[PDB]
Amino acid sequence: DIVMTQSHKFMSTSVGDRVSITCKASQDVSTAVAWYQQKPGQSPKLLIYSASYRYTGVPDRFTGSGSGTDFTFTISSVQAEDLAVYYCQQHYSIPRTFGGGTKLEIKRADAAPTVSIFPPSSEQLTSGGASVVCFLNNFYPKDINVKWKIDGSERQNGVLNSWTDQDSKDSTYSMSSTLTLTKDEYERHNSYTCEATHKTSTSPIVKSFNRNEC
Amino acid sequence: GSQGERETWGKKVDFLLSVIGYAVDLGNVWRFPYICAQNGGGAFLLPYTIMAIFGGIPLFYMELALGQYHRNGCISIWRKICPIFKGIGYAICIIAFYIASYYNTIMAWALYYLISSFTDQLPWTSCKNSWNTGNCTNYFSEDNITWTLHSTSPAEEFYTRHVLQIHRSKGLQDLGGISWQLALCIMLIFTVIYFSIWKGVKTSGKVVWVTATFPYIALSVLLVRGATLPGAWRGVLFYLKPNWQKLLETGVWIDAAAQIFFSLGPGFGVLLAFASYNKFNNNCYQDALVTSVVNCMTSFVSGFVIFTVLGYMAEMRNEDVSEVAKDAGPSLLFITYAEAIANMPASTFFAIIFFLMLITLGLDSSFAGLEGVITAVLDEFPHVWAKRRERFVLAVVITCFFGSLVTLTFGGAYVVKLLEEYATGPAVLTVALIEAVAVSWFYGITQFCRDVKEMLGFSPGWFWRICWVAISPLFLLFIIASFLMSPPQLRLFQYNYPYWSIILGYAIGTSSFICIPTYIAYRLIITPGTFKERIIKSITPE
Amino acid sequence: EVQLQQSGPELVKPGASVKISCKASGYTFTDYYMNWVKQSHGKSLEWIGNINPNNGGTSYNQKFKGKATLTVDKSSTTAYMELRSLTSEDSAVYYCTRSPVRPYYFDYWGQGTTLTVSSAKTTPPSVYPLAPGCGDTTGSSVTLGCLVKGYFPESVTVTWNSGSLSSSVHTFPALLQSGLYTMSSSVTVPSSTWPSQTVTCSVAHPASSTTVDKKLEP
Ligand SMILES: CC(C)CCC[C@@H](C)[C@H]1CC[C@H]2[C@@H]3CC=C4C[C@@H](O)CC[C@]4(C)[C@H]3CC[C@]12C
Ligand SMILES: CN(C)CCC[C@@]1(c2ccc(Br)cc2)OCc2cc(C#N)ccc21
Ligand SMILES: *[C@@H]1O[C@H](CO)[C@@H](O)[C@H](O)[C@H]1NC(C)=O
Ligand SMILES: *[C@@H]1O[C@H](CO)[C@@H](O)[C@H](O)[C@H]1NC(C)=O
Ligand SMILES: CCCCCCCCCCCC
Ligand SMILES: CCCCCC
Repeated sequence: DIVMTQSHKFMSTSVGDRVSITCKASQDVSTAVAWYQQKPGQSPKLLIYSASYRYTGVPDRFTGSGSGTDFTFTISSVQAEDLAVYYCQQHYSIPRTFGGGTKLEIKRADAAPTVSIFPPSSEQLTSGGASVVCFLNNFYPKDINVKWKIDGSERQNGVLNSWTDQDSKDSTYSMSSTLTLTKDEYERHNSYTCEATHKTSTSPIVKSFNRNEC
Repeated sequence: GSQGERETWGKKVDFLLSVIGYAVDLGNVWRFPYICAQNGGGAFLLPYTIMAIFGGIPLFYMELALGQYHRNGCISIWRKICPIFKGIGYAICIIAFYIASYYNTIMAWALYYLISSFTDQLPWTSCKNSWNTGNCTNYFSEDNITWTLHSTSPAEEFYTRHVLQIHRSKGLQDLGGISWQLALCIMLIFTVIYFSIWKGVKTSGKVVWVTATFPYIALSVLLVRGATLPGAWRGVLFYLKPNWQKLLETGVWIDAAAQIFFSLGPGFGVLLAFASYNKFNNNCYQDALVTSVVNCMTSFVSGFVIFTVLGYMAEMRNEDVSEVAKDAGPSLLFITYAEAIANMPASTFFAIIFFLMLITLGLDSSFAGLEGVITAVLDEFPHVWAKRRERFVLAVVITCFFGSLVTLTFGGAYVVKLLEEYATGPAVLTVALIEAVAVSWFYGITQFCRDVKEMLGFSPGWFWRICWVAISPLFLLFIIASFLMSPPQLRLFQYNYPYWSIILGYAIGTSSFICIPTYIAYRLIITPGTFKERIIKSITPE
Repeated sequence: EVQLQQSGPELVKPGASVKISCKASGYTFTDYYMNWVKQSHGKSLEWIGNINPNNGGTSYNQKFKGKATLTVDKSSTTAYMELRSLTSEDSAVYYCTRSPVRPYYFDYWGQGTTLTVSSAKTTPPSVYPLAPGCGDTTGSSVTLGCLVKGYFPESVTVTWNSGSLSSSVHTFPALLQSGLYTMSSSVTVPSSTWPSQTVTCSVAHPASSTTVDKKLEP
């Protein structure tokens, strides 16, 4: 069989920068290679076929080149909707195989995360549980610290951090920190606080609320 | 007496090249490269020789020695060994009548291609023709083209819908009617084989000079041409790429055994007839050796001749040489290779020499194939025949022509596959098994080694004796048992054969050798006395 | 207008079998090979095999030999793939894609089929709305959201006001714990549209086929 080896599993680029992805095959492929674009949550879309040639419906900014084992997929002007996972595939020999894939992450300026804390709803209180939520929206890069405080004290238990995929519009990550607790423990405390430490500012953003009728 | 003695060879090189021209045919050019590539790659060379040295060479030399010793045809030689097996000499005859029904029509296709190659623009290049469909898509056309399930190439259209005209038949059920063009071509071929035979072994050794030597020159020209083509290393890589996991499969050894057996073609009495005319003190060993080696190496260089051009074709298309080589058969030469010729400079030249090479490849093998049967019947019915040799030769040629009319229909190719795989092959292997068993276990191997000790002056070595006693009969038995246990599923041109095809081929296969058992019953019922005395006169020579 | 419409998600116990369809339109169905590509979670694409719709001629992969079975129907122009002996590795997103004979490429893909092989009981999701407090400072924009807890397998669709309007919506990936998934969603809307109009989040669970809708009350 044929092994399509993509050495770089992740590549960083900025909007407008010239980016290129390399595809290393097993044996000599001649001109037969296909480049596919799969956006998150979508089916793969064919972009490039047979080395330099472009499929119908593909914008001019996407190019490809190389003849050999190694191939190159080139994007001149990177847009915000160009964020996706790219694959390379050999169509000559049976079976057809794919590369490991290269996830292209977009680099931009830092953004201040908007943090919003939310109290548990009464519908959840009817079922006997309560969860305090902490939302972090529109920041960059993905690396950020999240610290929880029930009352004055760091709460590391019952905290779940969920990072989303990069945004296709302004290219800003978003994450959610969830604190799940019992109703009996929720009615024994009042003001909840959640803070986030990022690289945009040294002071962690602090949000708090009171349990008694907001 | 009325007639004292028979004829002999005009020169050593004449029959030395005549047996080679017999052994060299299309299968050496195409069949061997394909089966070599798909099984083990270059590693296929190891079992191919083992089945030759052990299986093939002792049958070729054992078959070649009896002819130069007894100097009798395929029939009359059994009267002098085991008369009950005389029907073998008849079975081969019937077998020959089946083989001549197709094998000549292939050369008829190559001839219709040759006479169509005299145009400045070759017919299978362009897609504008009376026989082409809307699916026809050629090159020197718009770029970006993508192939479709229903699309066909102009060479595929030319072979399919024009010369073969196979689109006019629905299968074995309705193959009618007959195409007159290929009837004229096969008439010209039956004419060119007539004048190379009718005068006897005198012309069959002279005409062999041209028919044997030309394919090597053409293979040299096509080799230098294919080596200069870009990307030709892909077909050579796919050709020689060793796969050692294939030798573990019990099938590839059987494939090599059948391939070398049919490639050498012993047990048919042709080598018997060619050896029948020769010097008595002449050396059989060096002859059989040199001829067999020349045949095998001829196949070996034919592999390069094919796979350089198929590698260039896989370079013009995208790689995967197995994809362009998917079809195994005449379509590799008539479509793939031809379409690869139409895209090269001086395409008329390389096409003419190619099809002419094919015709010369089949013609000599046909000369000998008829020569063994004609010698067999002339020696079996002497002085009742030989009144004129041209009379009997013509009587055989015309009968072969009327027997080939079934193959000249629109669906003739299906009958070619059916007769070759399901009928002629297993019966030739069968009669060769009967001969290998009869010479070794009835006439005896010791007396055979004594006869070789008389002709050559020394007894054959233990290596050959142990091959004739054991290795060779089991070598044919393995192939026959392998075929009968699992007959292969036949497919041609996007068409699967019906389930009853094996019934038909067998029915044609069994009907060929019906003569030997009924002849054993004939001599068994004819000879008086006890059955042990009848089988004693049948075992003892006459 | 070439469209390949696959079937919906499937949850099946290990050891059972499953069949996925493909509905082709916008092109001549007999002209092209139909293919199936398995994509594991976080992994790359894997070619299963193709089929010729005219005769249904099947070409599989040595890795998938004896695993997947491809069939085709020319009457409805619909291709099928069946899987037997299902394990945890078989949980992945499967696609059916059109391809020509040469050059061989996948021009059009189906929307995908999410397969989950497990013995866990199908659990209806719990939909709890997340309403901003009455003590918060209302600025140029307010952020709402809804919460989903305790559902299996992973198939869920949370929409907002029948799709109008989400330009700000952030959706947080699901997290699996104790055999049950949990996820959440949020939206940023200006202070002029809230709480004046009707903003309602919809939570659909096609595995359990349960659609629960909740409206945000401050
Ligand atoms: C040469 C002679 C002795 C061979 C005859 C053997 C007979 C029994 C074989 C040979 C050809 C065979 C036939 C080939 C064609 C057909 C047409 C098909 O629609 C039904 C099967 C049928 C009818 C086969 C029946 C069996 C068959 C008739
Ligand atoms: C390389 N060798 C096989 C060439 C011999 C061809 C062949 C032949 C016979 C008659 C006529 Br007319 C022309 C050629 O001699 C013996 C034999 C067996 C088969 C089978 N099955 C096929 C062909 C022949
Ligand atoms: C092309 O081939 C298909 C089937 O292979 C056939 O249905 C069609 O009629 C052909 N085209 C023309 C113009 O005949
Ligand atoms: C490329 O080939 C396809 C084959 O189906 C064809 O439909 C398409 O029009 C071609 N591209 C251009 C630009 O003509
Ligand atoms: C590869 C075999 C070449 C000759 C074909 C003859 C048909 C009978 C073959 C029986 C053994 C496979
Ligand atoms: C054993 C072969 C049977 C053939 C019947 C026609």
